[PDB]
Amino acid sequence: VGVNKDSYLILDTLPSEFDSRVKAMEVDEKPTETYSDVGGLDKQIEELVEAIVLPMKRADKFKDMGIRAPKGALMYGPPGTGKTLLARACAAQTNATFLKLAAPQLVQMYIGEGAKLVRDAFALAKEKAPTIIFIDELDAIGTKRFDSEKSGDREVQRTMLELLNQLDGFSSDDRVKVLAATNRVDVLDPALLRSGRLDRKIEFPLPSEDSRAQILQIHSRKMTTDDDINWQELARSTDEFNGAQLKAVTVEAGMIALRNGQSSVKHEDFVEGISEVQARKSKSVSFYA
Amino acid sequence: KRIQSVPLVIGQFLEPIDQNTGIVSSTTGMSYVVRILSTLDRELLKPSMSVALHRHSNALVDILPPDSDSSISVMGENEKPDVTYADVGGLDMQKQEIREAVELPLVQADLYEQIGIDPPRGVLLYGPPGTGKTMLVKAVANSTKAAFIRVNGSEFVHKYLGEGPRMVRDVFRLARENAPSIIFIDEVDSIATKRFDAQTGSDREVQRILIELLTQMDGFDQSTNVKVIMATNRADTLDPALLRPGRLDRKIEFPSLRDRRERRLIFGTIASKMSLAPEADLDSLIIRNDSLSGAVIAAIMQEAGLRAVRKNRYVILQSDLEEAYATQVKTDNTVDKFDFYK
Amino acid sequence: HHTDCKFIRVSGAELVQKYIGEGSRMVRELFVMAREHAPSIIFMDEI
Amino acid sequence: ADVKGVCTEAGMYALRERRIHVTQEDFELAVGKVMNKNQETAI
Amino acid sequence: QNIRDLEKLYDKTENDIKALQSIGQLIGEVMKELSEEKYIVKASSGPRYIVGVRNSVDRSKLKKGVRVTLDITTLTIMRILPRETDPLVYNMTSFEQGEITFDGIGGLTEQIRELREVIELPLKNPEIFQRVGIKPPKGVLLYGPPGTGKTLLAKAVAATIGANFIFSPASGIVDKYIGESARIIREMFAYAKEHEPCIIFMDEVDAIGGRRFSEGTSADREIQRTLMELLTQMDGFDNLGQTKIIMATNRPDTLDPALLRPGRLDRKVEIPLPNEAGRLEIFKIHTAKVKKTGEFDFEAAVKMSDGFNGADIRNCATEAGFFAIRDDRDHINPDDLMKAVRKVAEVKKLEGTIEYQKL
Amino acid sequence: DATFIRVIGSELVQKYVGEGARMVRELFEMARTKKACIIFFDEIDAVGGARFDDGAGGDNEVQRTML
Amino acid sequence: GSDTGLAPSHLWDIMGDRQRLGEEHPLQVARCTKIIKAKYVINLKQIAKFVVGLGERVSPTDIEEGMRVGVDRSKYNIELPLPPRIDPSVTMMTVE
Ligand SMILES: Nc1ncnc2c1ncn2[C@@H]1O[C@H](COP(=O)(O)OP(=O)(O)OP(=O)(O)O)[C@@H](O)[C@H]1O
Ligand SMILES: Nc1ncnc2c1ncn2[C@@H]1O[C@H](COP(=O)(O)OP(=O)(O)OP(=O)(O)O)[C@@H](O)[C@H]1O
Ligand SMILES: Nc1ncnc2c1ncn2[C@@H]1O[C@H](COP(=O)(O)OP(=O)(O)OP(=O)(O)O)[C@@H](O)[C@H]1O
Ligand SMILES: [Mg+2]
Ligand SMILES: [Mg+2]
Ligand SMILES: [Mg+2]
Repeated sequence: VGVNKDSYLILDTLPSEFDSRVKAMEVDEKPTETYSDVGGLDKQIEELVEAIVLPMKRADKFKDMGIRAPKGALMYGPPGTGKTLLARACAAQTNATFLKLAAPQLVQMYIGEGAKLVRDAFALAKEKAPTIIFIDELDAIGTKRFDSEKSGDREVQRTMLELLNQLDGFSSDDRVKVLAATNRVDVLDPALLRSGRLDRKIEFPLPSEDSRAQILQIHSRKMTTDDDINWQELARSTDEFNGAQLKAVTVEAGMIALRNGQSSVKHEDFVEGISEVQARKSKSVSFYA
Repeated sequence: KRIQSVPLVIGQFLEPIDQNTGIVSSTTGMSYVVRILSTLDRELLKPSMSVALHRHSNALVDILPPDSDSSISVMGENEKPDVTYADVGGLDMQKQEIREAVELPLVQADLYEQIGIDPPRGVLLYGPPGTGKTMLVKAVANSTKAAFIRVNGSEFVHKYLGEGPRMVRDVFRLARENAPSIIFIDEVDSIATKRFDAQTGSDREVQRILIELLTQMDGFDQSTNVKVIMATNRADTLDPALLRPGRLDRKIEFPSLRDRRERRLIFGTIASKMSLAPEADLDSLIIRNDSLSGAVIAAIMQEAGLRAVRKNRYVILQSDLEEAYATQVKTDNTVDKFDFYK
Repeated sequence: HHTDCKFIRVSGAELVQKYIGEGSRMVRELFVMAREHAPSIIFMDEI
Repeated sequence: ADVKGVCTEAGMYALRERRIHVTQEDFELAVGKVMNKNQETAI
Repeated sequence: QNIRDLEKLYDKTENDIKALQSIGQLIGEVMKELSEEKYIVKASSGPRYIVGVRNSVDRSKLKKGVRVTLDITTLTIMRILPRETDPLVYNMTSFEQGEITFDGIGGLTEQIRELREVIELPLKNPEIFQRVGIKPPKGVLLYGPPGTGKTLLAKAVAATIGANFIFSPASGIVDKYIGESARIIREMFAYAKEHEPCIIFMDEVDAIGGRRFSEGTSADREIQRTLMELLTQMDGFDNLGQTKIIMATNRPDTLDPALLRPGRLDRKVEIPLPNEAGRLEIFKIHTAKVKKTGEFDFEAAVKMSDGFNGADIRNCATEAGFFAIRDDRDHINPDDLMKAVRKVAEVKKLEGTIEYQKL
Repeated sequence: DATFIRVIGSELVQKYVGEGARMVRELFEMARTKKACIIFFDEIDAVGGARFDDGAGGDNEVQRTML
Repeated sequence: GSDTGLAPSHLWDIMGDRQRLGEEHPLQVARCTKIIKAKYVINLKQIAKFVVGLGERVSPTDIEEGMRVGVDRSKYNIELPLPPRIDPSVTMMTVE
């Protein structure tokens, strides 16, 4: 409540004030990605949209079913398979506040500042309900608790337990879905992996064979491609190429085409880019095959 | 005598520099050099006093009864703890040591001076948690005829910088006024930790608190007959500056009891107050020699009583004492879970 | 004492900084402070 | 240091009987107690 | 009602004017009675003062501790304001309510008895505790694998039984400023003494419960002061009058042994993983609101849900509801629970193999 | 012709927990303030440790800075 | 006729009284916060948490949450927005 400087009379009330970092992390401009820019993810997209988006637009079906909508969905996977891009597309398609949050941003300076910040995040999410929090790189604070007498990281564990208590416990509010995209699911604390907390654990696999062709097609729109590029051949050429390893292929092919002076890329430039990006990053020396 | 209006700021006299000037430390936080009023009884300006200061000038204008500024109060009768020396079973050597280092020096200092020994001015009751460190002092306060100012360690530290050393000096002044007196700074391992961070405000204030405590304890002359007692669960996490002659020298060593006689004595002491059935043998309970503490061997009897209450029996039997041993003391794990090691 | 030299008894850098109540990165801070008060003896204990 | 402990314990023992002087047999009591404590704490 | 409502608006504006004439007063704590007209009052700012009292304040009710109001200019005692409740304590006791009752908890019936023998029995039958001679227990450290009911039990205790509940988060006590991580605990324990009986309930205490370091950093040293403050106000130089403390965690191993001593934390009720017949109760409870459309014999699910922990069964119910939606059916089918149970059981391998030692 | 903010790997290892994260965040904000900037993260071997678990939570602050 | 500029270089003219009488030079720095639709909430580091209006020297759209405001000393006002606070230790790591 605002109050006069000298008479101390209550001049006027004020809205609740959160930490200034919490105001900034709210997304303002919607990132333009759409589900048409993500390829090779059909099971994962359907699982996520039917667990974080569906119980936010047609929750009446769930209420009729008399069932508790899931709290949040974990998004574990190998690095560079779309664990973050899918969140961008979800924020594009959704119609609710989409507070982003990097897990290292939670870890802070003084005792309890991180807990206060992560409590104010959920308070703000409850204020502008419904919401989708996107705690990202969860392994930054989600490391396993451990006993130690020498020394420890007892500060980060404060934020971890505060996040656990905000996800489940006395406070739920049941209207704040929480997404999380870790990379090493083998490190997360067992409590954070429990139900009630993040329920859906969508696995992001390396792209299938047709998935690679779809990825190459999507990421070769802006560039001046040719009309003879065989996407099937390129997709087969890449084997266990994970997501961004295909965008790198497109970028390298364009760079090679520009370097050689061609005004538009060809299949040969794409193959050269394939060789450039791949574990042939050394290349050269054709000795003894 | 007009400056003695009744807005006033309590200060703490530190050093008499001249006949009409002094160095006071106002409660606002910062020290001053002020002119002393020429009417005060200048014989009362003892160091770490509780003088009053004028509002905007800070000129010393009034000395207060030195038992007034104290935020900590002498334990009276409403807070008189209700345990007895008889209730504290066992710890016979510990009881004798604390009696001869706390009570007897308070009563008869002339014997100490005549014999030639140095009277102790500090005890450091320490041991594993759950051994009676707090209870023995609690029983002492139920029988002592001296003031028993009881401070509680972490209570010293506050946000307000300067609310530390100030209140330490105030507590010691209160102890010195009501002599004989016993200070019982408890859980001192939260104030006197070894490792130190000379960059954060947290440690640089606990440092001042410890320095003030150490200086005040060193200021103890042969007289003033005030003894200091502190207890801790971890003796290693303690500043070695607190273990020197003139400071804490006597060290009581509350052990996790393993002697059969001690466990028998304390079990009988606890059983006497309770409602053990005539056909119930504690000797059958104490057949095996464990590392049983002085506290667990009372919570076990509480558990046995609760078990008897559950079965609607209003007097505990042997069958419940036997079951109590199996639920309150199972293992310490360690390596006994693996028999092949021995 | 009889030679009339100040007897310093440092027993650890953390304890030295804690007792003098000032920051220091390495232990030679005692050396400059001891050079002013000479003659002096530095006594380091063990366990 | 045990010698100083022996002397201090003898002084305490003289007090325990509310006496005025330290005797040889109180010295024996003190040295016995000091030896017992020293050989026990070595465990 | 023109004229009358206009007069009411006039009364509102006049009240605003009267408030405009008023002034504020500082708040302090009386700590001494130097004379009949000289008092030593603290101030919330921090400085002490020598303050003269008014003529109408009853001087009898002025001892160490009573809150008083101080005029800002002349610093004169005005009122005899009663005891204070810290806002970070009302914000704790003013939790919503909780709609789950002891019926909602399934499988847990023996541990419910063990907890109720300490929470309800001393507060409603302090006579058997007298002739038998048992010292009434204080602490109940609920502990077990993550997700068995260690928090839901506390919610039931809040809804059922009664007494002024104080839900306490672990990190909801720790503040940046020095000492405030302990003043909050001190006010928490002081509020209980004025609201007997009190059922103060911490939670996830392994945040401020860690085995105190010997060479920890500055952050881990200020927390240890809080652990001391909490530790003393259970067995220190004072008796907890009628306060019961419930204490929940997932890793009891990383708890300070001084806090774990029998005498501070009494009977250590352990909440284990549901076992067979217990799991059937969980399935019946969590699949009763759902639109069942068959002879829901959960025996197959009971067999397959091996090592499942509470909320996981609710997750099988949720996933079965999802699977029913996938075919647009409006009610779950007995063969859709099976798919959800299998799906949850596959994910259960992702979790670490939950290990814990009976304390 | 662009700003060439240089970063030695060891400089991103402060004492207090979480200070490396603030270090990197403020550095990237300063870099984004300018129209065109080149950053020369060097000796990233210092803050480059692969994520790993050992029970004792070894050098987890450097890992936090890296993430 | 240790702490000055250079008398031989002069450049320390005594016209500084003109840029000195303008007591607006002391400006409290403070990071702005939630923009109450106009009233501004200011978070002076540790003196207060005032709620303050503008100072007529800055456009109403020039202040946004997170910006640092040169708050006026007396009868506080939002006078001059300032560049965002950067840690000094991140400054010398810029090759000039
Ligand atoms: N299925 C996909 N369709 C299109 N682009 C994809 C796909 N998968 C990955 N990408 C590409 O991956 C890049 C982003 O990778 P992303 O951030 O999702 O990886 P990550 O491993 O989850 O990252 P981090 O763990 O650092 O959060 C983008 O350039 C995007 O084009
Ligand atoms: N000699 C004894 N006889 C009977 N009960 C005892 C004895 N010693 C301890 N207890 C038990 O100890 C409990 C009180 O705790 P106690 O005073 O022993 O703690 P402590 O060892 O001082 O702990 P801390 O180091 O944590 O302060 C009571 O329940 C009491 O029954
Ligand atoms: N016996 C039970 N019967 C029904 N539901 C239960 C039971 N035990 C737990 N639950 C479920 O557990 C959820 C509440 O959280 P839960 O009790 O699992 O947390 P917790 O184990 O106390 O957590 P933490 O690991 O944070 O200490 C609810 O969804 C509730 O349905
Ligand atoms: Mg990503
Ligand atoms: Mg104790
Ligand atoms: Mg819980």
